[PDB]
Amino acid sequence: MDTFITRNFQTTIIQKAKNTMAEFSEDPELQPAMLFNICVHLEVCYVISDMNFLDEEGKAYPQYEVIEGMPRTIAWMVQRSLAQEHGIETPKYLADLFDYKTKRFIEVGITKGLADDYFWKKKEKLGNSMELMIFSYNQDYSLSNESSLDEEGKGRVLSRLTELQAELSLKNLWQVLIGEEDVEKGIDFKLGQTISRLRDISVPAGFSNFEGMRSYIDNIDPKGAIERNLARMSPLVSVTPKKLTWEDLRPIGPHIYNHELPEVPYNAFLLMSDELGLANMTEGKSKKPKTLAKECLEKYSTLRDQTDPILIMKSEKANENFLWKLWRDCVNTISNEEMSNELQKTNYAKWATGDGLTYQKIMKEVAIDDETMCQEEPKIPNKCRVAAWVQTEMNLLSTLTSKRALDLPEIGPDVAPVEHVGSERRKYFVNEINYCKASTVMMKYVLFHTSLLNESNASMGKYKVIPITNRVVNEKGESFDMLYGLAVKGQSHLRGDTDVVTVVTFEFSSTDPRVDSGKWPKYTVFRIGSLFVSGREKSVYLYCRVNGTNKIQMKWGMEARRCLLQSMQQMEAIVEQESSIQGYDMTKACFKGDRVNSPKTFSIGTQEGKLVKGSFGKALRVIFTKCLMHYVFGNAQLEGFSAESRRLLLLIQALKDRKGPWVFDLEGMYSGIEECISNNPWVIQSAYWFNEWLGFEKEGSKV
Amino acid sequence: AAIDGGDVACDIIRAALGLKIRQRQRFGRLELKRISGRGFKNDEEILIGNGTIQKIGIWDGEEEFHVRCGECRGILKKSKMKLEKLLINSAKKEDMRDLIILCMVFSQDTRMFQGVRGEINFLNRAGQLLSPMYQLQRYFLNRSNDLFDQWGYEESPKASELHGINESMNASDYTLKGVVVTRNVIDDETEKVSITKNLSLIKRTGEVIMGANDVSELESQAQLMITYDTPKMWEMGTTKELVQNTYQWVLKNLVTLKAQFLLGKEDMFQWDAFEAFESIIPQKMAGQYSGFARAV
Amino acid sequence: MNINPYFLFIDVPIQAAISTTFPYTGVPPYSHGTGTGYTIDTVIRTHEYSNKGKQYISDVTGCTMVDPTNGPLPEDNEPSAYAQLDCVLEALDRMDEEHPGLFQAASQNAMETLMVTTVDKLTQGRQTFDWTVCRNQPAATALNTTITSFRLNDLNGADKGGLIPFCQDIIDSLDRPEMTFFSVKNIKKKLPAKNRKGFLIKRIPMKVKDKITKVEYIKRALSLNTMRAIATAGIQIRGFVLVVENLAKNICENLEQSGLPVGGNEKKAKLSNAVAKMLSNCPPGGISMTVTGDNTKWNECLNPRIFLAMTERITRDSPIWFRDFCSIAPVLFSNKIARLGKGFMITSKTKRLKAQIPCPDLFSIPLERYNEETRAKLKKLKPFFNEEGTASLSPGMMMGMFNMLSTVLGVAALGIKNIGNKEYLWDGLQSSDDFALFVNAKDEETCMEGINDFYRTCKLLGINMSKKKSYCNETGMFEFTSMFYRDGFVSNFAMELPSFGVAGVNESADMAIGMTIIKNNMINNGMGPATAQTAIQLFIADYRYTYKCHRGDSKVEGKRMKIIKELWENTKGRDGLLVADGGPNIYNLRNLHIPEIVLKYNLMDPEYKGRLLHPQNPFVGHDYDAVSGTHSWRTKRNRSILNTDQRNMILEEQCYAKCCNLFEACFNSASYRKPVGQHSMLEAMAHRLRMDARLDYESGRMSKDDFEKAMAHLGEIGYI
Repeated sequence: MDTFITRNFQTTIIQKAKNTMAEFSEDPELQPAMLFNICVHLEVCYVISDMNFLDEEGKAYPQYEVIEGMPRTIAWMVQRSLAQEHGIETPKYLADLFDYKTKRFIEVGITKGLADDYFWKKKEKLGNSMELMIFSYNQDYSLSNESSLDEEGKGRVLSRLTELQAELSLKNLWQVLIGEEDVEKGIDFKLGQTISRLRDISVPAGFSNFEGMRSYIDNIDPKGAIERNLARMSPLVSVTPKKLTWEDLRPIGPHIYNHELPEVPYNAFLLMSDELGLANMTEGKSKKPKTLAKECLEKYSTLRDQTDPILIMKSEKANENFLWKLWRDCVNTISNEEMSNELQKTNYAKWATGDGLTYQKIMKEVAIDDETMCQEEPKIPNKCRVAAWVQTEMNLLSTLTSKRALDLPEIGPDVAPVEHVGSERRKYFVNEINYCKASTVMMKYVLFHTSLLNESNASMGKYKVIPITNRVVNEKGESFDMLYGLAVKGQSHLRGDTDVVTVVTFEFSSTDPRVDSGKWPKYTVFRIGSLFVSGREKSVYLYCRVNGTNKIQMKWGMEARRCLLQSMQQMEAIVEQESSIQGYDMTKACFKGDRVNSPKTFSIGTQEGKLVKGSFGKALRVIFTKCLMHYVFGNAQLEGFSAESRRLLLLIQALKDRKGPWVFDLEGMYSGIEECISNNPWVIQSAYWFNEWLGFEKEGSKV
Repeated sequence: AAIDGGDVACDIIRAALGLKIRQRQRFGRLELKRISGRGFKNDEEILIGNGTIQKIGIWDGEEEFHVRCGECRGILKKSKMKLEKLLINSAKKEDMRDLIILCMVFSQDTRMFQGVRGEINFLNRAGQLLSPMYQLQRYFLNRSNDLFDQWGYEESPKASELHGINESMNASDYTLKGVVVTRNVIDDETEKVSITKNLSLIKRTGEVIMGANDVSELESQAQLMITYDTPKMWEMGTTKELVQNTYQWVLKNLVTLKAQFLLGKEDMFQWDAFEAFESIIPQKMAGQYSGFARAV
Repeated sequence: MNINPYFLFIDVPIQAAISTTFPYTGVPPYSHGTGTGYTIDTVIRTHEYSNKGKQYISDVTGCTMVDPTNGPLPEDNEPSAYAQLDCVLEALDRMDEEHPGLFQAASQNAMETLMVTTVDKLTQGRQTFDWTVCRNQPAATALNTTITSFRLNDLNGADKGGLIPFCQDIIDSLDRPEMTFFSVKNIKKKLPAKNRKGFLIKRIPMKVKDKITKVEYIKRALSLNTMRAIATAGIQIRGFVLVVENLAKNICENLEQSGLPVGGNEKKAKLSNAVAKMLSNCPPGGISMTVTGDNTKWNECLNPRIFLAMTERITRDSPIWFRDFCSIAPVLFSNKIARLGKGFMITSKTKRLKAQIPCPDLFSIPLERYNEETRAKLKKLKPFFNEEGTASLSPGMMMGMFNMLSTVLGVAALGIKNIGNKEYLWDGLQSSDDFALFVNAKDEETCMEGINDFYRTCKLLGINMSKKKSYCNETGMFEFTSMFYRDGFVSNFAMELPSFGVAGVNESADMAIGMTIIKNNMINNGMGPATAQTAIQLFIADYRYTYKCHRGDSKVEGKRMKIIKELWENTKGRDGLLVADGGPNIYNLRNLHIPEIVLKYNLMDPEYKGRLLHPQNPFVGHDYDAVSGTHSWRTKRNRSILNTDQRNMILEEQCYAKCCNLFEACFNSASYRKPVGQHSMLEAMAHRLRMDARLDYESGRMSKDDFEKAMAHLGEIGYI
């Protein structure tokens, strides 16, 4: 088909048809029949307007103005100008040709059958406001006015179309030739009574029927209406511009400094800085989690065989006995021989997670009749002050440990300079954050959530024991299989994915909770035994906690591995900005330093109230830890606070660059930000750090 | 030797090996052939638009050059801070784009100096600061609109074959001052040149004809499977290829390695192959790796 | 050393520092619950900002209607939905004059596209509210159900194929006195199931016919159901909104101010070009200011009547039928009825009980039994509530349904460029929710006077600028749709990142889809080389985990890994093996658009090439780019219930349970001894009993008498 199009027509005609039809906002390839029709129509109208010419008085020796082919905007404005200059009605459809003699717009068309019916239906479509000439492949012609075209033009057009018709059937193209009326089948659209009434009752105040609105829109000249409306508008409608200044900015959410409010609890799913993995060196083979947990407990047999618990702390509502018996059942199941990791002593599991205390649903009619059934008030989040453990979390998760848990596959050889730059950036990033404790915590988190999601494949009405395991590698190359504790997941009879399935997790730790009583108001902790590392006894506690999460939360935890890409993108944006200051890449220079440049240093934190600098590696580690904490501590409060602190930070930046920022309703922004600082540890610590950094910027801007 | 090919790197290698090369000055992609006039070199400080001062050896005196770059030809007139007149022929747009931009940079026109906005601290592959002229060359090659706007335009000559050109090499009455097109194409034999430590070609009288910074950075893959023997350059290949090559070298001469090892000296851990192999070893653990290997 | 991450901002510009703060461009799982309470609050707020308008009673749907257009102008900075028609018409006139021949061309193109389009286009969409069952269903299923109901009601628009006949039949169906349709009804179960009693209860659906009066169907069609979109619209509205949005997109494409449908680095080019253009024509010695404005309650203030006025003004010179077709959508929206969702939940702690109150019975209980906020919300919503658990909602836009028209209105607001012929000129960009405004004047005082005039003007058009989320600064640094621009540098706030796991089609298809997703992320969202390479690494890891196709030279063990290791041992061209076969990955930035088969063809083993690309292999049998080989297999996709009538009538007879019980013993005594493959279960039983009798006699469990007795009975069966 397309070959016929490019062979039977000149390149200019094909290009004009293609660019005029591509404005339909659709694929021009899969439907080329209309392309052929439009090309033939363009050729016909071009031929029609190449033989007859006019003069100062109208000597026949141009007379035809071509509107099709040109851009629709230019064509429409030209048609409107012609109609205005000639004092004639403008056709509602874009006429394909205009005549200077008759002072009327005209249309052309191509068909396959008799042209009389086509002409009559086109007349019905356009009424009598436009003239037409029509030709058909089967030697038929129709003209509204016999004084429109001469014999030469009609004969040439007829010969061309007859030749095209004859040639089409030679390559089996006439069979697939679509007609012309199909593209304009729908021209009748009559509204029913109901829809007409709905339209009539949907007009702005001041009109009775939609006819009045239509006439008002099509007739009235509203020039100058905006000024008239604005003149009488009250002066009270003002943005109230206010130039911003350094002193205008104030600390956000000072209540967090109120010592009366309680400390923020530790609501993260898994222990991050207090983890304790029972290392068990392995060759490197992959084994089922149950076998790994069994071997790890066998190595530390003393902890496994602990039956008398030395309770150290208790939650407000949880029962220590039930949790301990559930943990004993979990370890018994882990240490058995059956392949399945399914609990068989469902008693304590059922009675420990409060799975039997759920209310029973009754028919709505009884509730309506009943008077004691009333909606319960929403438990709005409490308000808490600064929690000192978030600072320790951030400090420790950014340190370099002796083990790494990242092993990514390989990539093809790098050739292009951009590939070399990307590979260098990746090398520096991984080298910097390979052993960072945040990476290991992130891997544990994602692996545990993946296992939780997998266990929900077919087991939904049964309790499943899942060990919190991890695969780690050290500098020497020997790889270990760490076990961080266990967790039993309950049943979710409902098939919904956003339905909480209660899971209770027992994680080992080496930190005595009594040191920070406010850090664990939600944990039940025992003391199982004592490990020896360098001949010295260090205690081991078992933090037992009930929790509730849904399948979508499992998916979120699984995707929590995106913190790596997030941190890499942030570092790459920093490097791209540094390189954009210059004209060349700044990766090695800002990491290691070249002859011209020096190793870039970033302000990391505070030491005894004084600023401290550090290498770009420390900044990368802090960025990764911040991203991981943001993902782990994520709730609606955190995202809202970040979204509003965006605006506050942008205003501060504008202030720094001496751009003279102006604020309209500053207190509105401050209220929007403070609306989200209620109980999230990450949000509260972010507010504290923002206040500290704002103070530092204020005190440093006076120099 | 057989092929009279290459642009710059081939000439440098030929001179290093002591072969016959063509005689023509180069300023990167732009090769020059002085036809008339002479000038002297004087070192002094100049002010750039961005507002920094750096010493430069400028050439003062009337000079006429047979400027060429790629396929397009032309002639250049150069004096102190002024681009008197420049004539070019018809070719691919980017060809004369590079030719004319390099002509601006080489003419040392004060307008070109004032046409710098950003920092020009560009580094080379070796990590050494580029010469100021090459720094401006690279900056303007990456930044062409700024210089073209800063230069200023004028009316084109009324000659039939002479017409102007815009920033995008579009013929127009407004043409870059001293720049014109011409349909009268100008027509486009070997000597020996000495070389120095820094891979810079210096003629018999001592003028520099081709530096080490004129090598085009256009990386590409050879159409033929070239082979090399020296291990000093194995680092260019991927890590697996480097390991394969070094282990092949170790294995093939294994008898000599064993014989020297049995002697117990330390000269057998410093072979060129081992120096090439060391590159792929991480710096932090390299010392421990070597210590453990020596101990075992 | 207490870390302080914010200190990074000291050494880095904040625009770069906060780059990619949110890894997710979609929706989190912990967002405030969007249930009945949220939709009630939304309708309350929509009616609150327009309560000074004209309140009346619809004579068609019999619901309360509020019309704020041409209402009193605001006397306070609070959000207002009172948009004067004259100001909107004048703004459209100014836009048309500035861009001559734009409205006519856009309307012509939209009408031509509508003429050439087909009903199937409606199937490309998110969840759609099906009215026959009154739920949320896929677009294809909703369209099919609507077509079937129309056919039952003597409406055959889909038969003609065109979209115009379909919409004509929709508006005609809006006129039938009684509408009959199909619906799905669930009935409990009594069929056996082995848990501990061979008996289980479940729900089985059946198709039934239901009729609804005219008013009921009218209300149902206008209903907006709720599942950051807040609600979805049925099929009766989809075609008209599609046409109107196509028109608005045609207009916007040629509007330099419009920020849509730009995508990719073109967005950065538009941003930088706008900044440069505004700075270039700044008055000599004047000041240029930039506002990163935001709009509060954007869709809770725009009125469908104003959109109707805009559509009428745009299509002022167009065929009357097309004008009506364009107008059918705004009028449908002006009568939209919201559905409040599931309902509330009330509990009694003393008796440990809870119950769910559905929307129709929202007011069936005293308001004192609801908490304070719900009590107040119901008290305020009482006037705009219907007895059928739906709320009348004339104003508002319930998030994005006329985003293109919203952008057109914003561009119209930005096109005035002056009020009172003062010494300020404004312009900027806007994409359907957010606008960046650049104003050039002499001094900052005049710039702020111009900003105030623009604020008042947009108030007159119903657009409410956010004073609590907007700021102004010297031009050169600003934000536009989560894209920070700063003196040439450009950064992103939230970037979508590849999700864990493979696409979910097959080995080669999954690899191709992953690579093309990475390429598209690089092209559009601006992912750096290092980030893209790390994404490639992560995708390869996930792919290998999912398909158990680790490297052939690895030391992992698996059912497929033994054959992979053998192939790796037997193969010479180990660089040519595909990743799915444990080969080495070679993908990188330069070759992210080349299928791996094409990449590795030159290195593949010719025998391996023949085996992999065998023209007739049993796996392949009968967007993205890949190669059709033995790795393009298809997974079994056959589930659910077919032969519904026969199975239902069999299960409803009686004796099915006895047949199952007899089947269970014999065919579960062994794990698998079933001559499956369409064998009649009676035939399989006959064969099984014959073999059991043979084995019993051979081992001596039965005497010859029992043997012969069994063979006679089996002789009567017919398979012996």
